[PDB]
Amino acid sequence: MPSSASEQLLRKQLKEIQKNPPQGFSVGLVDDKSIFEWEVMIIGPEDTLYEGGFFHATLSFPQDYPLMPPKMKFTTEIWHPNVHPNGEVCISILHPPGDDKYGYEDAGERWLPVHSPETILISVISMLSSPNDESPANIDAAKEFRENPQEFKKRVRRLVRRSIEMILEHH
Amino acid sequence: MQIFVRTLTGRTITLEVESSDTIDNVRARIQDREGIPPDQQRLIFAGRQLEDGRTLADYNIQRESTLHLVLRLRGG
Amino acid sequence: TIDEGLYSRQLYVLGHEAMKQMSQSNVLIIGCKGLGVEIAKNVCLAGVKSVTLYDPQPTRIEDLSSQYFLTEDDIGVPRAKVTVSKLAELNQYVPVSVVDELSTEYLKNFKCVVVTETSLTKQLEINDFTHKNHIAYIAADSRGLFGSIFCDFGENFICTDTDGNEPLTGMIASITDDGVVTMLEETRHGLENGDFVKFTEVKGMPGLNDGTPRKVEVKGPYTFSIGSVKDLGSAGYNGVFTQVKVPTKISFKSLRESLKDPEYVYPDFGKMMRPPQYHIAFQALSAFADAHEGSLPRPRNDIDAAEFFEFCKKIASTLQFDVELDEKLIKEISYQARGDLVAMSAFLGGAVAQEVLKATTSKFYPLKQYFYFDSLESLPSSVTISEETCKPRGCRYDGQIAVFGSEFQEKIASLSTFLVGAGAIGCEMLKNWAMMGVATGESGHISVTDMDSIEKSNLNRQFLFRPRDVGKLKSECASTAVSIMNPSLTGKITSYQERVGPESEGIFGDEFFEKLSLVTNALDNVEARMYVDRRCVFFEKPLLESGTLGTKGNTQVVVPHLTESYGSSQDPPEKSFPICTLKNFPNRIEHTIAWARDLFEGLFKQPIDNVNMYLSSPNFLETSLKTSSNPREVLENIRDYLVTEKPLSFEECIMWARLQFDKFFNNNIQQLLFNFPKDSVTSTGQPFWSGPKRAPTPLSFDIHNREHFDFIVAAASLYAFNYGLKSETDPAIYERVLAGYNPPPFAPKSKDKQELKSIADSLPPPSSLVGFRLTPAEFEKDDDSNHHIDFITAASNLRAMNYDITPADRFKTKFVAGKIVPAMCTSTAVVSGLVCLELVKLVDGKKKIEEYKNGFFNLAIGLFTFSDPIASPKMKVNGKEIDKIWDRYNLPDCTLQELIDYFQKEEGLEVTMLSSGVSLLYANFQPPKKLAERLPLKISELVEQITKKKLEPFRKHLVLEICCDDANGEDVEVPFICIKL
Repeated sequence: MPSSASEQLLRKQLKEIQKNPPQGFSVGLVDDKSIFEWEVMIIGPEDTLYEGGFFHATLSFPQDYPLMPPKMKFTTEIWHPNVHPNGEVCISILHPPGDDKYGYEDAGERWLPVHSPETILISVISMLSSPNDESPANIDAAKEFRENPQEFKKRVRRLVRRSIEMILEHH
Repeated sequence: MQIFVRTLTGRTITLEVESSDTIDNVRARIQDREGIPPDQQRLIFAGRQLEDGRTLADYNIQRESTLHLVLRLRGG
Repeated sequence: TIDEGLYSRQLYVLGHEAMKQMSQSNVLIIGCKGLGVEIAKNVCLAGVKSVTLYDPQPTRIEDLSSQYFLTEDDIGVPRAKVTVSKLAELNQYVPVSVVDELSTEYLKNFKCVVVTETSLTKQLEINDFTHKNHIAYIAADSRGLFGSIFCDFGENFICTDTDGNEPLTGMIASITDDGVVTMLEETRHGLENGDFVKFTEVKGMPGLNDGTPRKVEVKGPYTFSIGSVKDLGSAGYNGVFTQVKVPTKISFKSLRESLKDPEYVYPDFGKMMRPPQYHIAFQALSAFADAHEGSLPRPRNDIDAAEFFEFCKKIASTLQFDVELDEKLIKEISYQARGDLVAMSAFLGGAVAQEVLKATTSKFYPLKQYFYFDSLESLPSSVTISEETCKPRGCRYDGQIAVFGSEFQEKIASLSTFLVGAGAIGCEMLKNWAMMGVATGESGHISVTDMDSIEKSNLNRQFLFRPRDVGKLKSECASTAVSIMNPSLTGKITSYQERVGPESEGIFGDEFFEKLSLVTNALDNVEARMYVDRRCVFFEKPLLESGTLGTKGNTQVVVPHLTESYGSSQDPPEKSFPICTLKNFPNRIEHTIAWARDLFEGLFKQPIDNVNMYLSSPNFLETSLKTSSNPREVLENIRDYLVTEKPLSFEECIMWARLQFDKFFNNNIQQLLFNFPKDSVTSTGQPFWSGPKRAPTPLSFDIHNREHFDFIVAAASLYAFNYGLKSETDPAIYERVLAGYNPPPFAPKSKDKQELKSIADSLPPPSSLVGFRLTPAEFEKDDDSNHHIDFITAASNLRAMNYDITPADRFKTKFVAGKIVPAMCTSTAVVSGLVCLELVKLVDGKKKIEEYKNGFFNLAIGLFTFSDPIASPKMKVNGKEIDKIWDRYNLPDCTLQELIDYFQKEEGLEVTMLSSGVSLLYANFQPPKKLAERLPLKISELVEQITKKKLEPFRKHLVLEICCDDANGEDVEVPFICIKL
């Protein structure tokens, strides 16, 4: 049995990202068993609330990729309005296609088959820098960021520390 | 000139197109007013499926020509 | 009271009102040969008031070329009398009858008249009366590889729905008093001239919000006019238009006056010049028949062809038809005049059957008016086609032999086919094969596989199945059914009940595929189609693919070393929604339905499985503490469902359900509002609850409210189903328990090592509850008595009431929640026809790609279109051409190192990356630490290691794919590799 278009595209994209890796994140497979399950380690962007932090995530690609977007889940504990408590990232570029219903959000702003995994990750970086309050996944985080951003600042920094102590786990 | 792109649903799209315009150009415009990517569009004219890299002229698509925007279906 | 259990999938195509009209419409069908019976079959399954057959002519053997309801024992019997009993069994809500004589006054009993196998002269008689009394008229005939359909619904036929599409809609920006409407920033209205639109929420002139539709006048892509509205308001804005589907007058010409100037429906713009030729030829067939006592020109008879050719000249002159007659093309009709192909009948019959429904429902746009069709590319060329070979014989395949010849029949007979799917398309396909005489020969065979069983819903478009066959396997019943249609297939068909996929490669393996002539799909999902495609690419076998959706359908053919494969292209994916939208911010009913489904699973399934796994698995607790997304919810599920919230009476389930109401439609909404007050504002000035967001409102329980009570019963009944408690319908009991319910006061809330999950200790041990299991609710749309759809609908609409969304009845909810695909017999018959018209091209072994044809159609609008398959991508390497799709490398089970060294100079390409399936075997960017480890391993060993699975014994090959760069820097995609073990 030959390979689908999905498998071929992931190879070429895995090769390209793991050729000239854009700084800020590292990309690899959870297991060579499957190229449809990437793990991603993200450095907390400079100057942002998360700087110094080290966040691990998982890009799960669907069988019919790139018709559908991948799902990104933070495994590292994180506190963000656009990140569900279970870890799932919720941003526009990862929303399924497309237009409809009443004519608010267009098809060109969500997922497109052309968006490389690199394009996604870059979008999730900027998400950490500047939260989008039009799509909150964590209600509690969405409030604290608005009504007392100095206790939100505090809680993030606590989770930034706990991420470093988990790097020490490699022992 | 002017062409027509009728969908399998019955919707008719009219387009002011140059005889020099590429099929890629046309596919891009149809995405911008229906919301399906080019690689999922299937355009047909006079019994042949339009391929990228060519132009309307390569298929002799003159004025009042009608293209059919079709798709494959999954039911059985 | 229309049987929703039966007509479900069809209702989602036609609608209830259309079907009411149908059940009040009588249909007369003239002629019960190949074409007639197909039309009748579909109309019967569709569900009209009654079907009347007229065909007193006795059954001849050559009729069996496509009349699948006629057997050889029925020879000499009037066809209509034989057919009626078979057709009656199709639909218990449709009576079928026969008439021995017709009269013009008798036609008044019918809403639509179908005419097959009738002369032009008698057609004119019939149509003159029906057109005069405004009775729908459809004439259709199948002649070899040529087909014709004529429709006439009267001079004053009204169409209430021209395409079945949902009413268009868009948000308004502004409306001048002069009447020029403008959409929001960069939004197309998609309207067209003549369309009618109403308005709502238009601020500036509330008069347009009346509902009065206005004629649209398109001015541009973003604007359109409706007329001067200077009467009220100087300027409007921030409104919403909505298309009003207006009844459309369709003025049909009679058959008499339209014979001179016929309006054409072109099924192929590539053959634009052909319909006029056929318009004369089909009349010449009638003129010829009158001049030979009803007999058509004999097969490939040159004499009759020339005589036929002269009739065309006379008719062309008399009608003052100024067209230059194509002699080659015209004589081909004579040569194939006595041709009766099942594929052609299945194609035309489906199309015609749809048209009958149009005439009776005023829904969908009819054919206006002449539909001339040919599949002439289907004609063989690898065999002799002459007067001798096409000579009739005493066998049933005469109607087919009359076109393809006797030696071509041998090729069809010796075919070894694989049919994937015994559903709607599967049934029609097996029927066609039976008629064609596929696999009837000694070396021929049919393998059909389908793991699904027959359901009541299926009987509406799967005609090989009957009401009593419900519960049985589709593959077995489909086989037994066609054995009756063609006993030659007795012992020639093997039925499997296997899901086609990786799991079943042991059964559908190397030996299975190698003896196949071709594969045919009849699938209902894309994943399976892709899989079969790739297997067919490996074994270099042809693949016939087809699919449907309501009145839409398509056909694709995959030819080895010629065309691209099914996987070479993709189609738009199924619509889905993100959790963030669903959990708190719904704005469609589809959002609340999806939410309601997760709620159904969350209450009556997911916690139940955790309980049952806790009691059945020995190390479940600490295993879930280690390897679960959310160990917390698992434990809280065990506790709540085994001891805390466990009911002891059904009245406690009512108490429970009353509590769930507050939890999901009240308290949670209060909590959401406390986090995002109704007057909240995001950091851009805009109010939070605006646009796609809709400010919700808590719900105060009210037993006298319809939807509130519907939820309690559904929820409580389902909760009882988990613990095996008996439900109660008597509303008196609910009133009692609910009256004595005091809602606990709820208020919106504002070194760890906080593992407070020592509550697993508060759980009784599995040893304390040996042999105790809870019953999880497995979502089943098609059972209307299990409270599943009831719950979804109630919960969905309660949440719809929260967020000010228009609720939906269980019918729409059942469609969405169930992910039901609209489908009816008509489109399924049509695709089955086109597929078989392509199959005969594969049998002929046609090497020209332009001979093949991919089909696409919509019966709702009489749209047919075809196209040449795309050729497989080529790539000349080192000299001659290689096929990127079909060609392969055949190598030994060597080592990874010497495999890379094989492409070193044998091809001149560095293997930058190597994979097997979804598994990455090697990549040049991988660390040298495991490169040196995995380089000296055999592929067979290397694969078994990475996949953590040992190669199965039946596996004799192994497929690898590689990315390759030429000595230059850039990549070059290359054919795949087949490793022999």
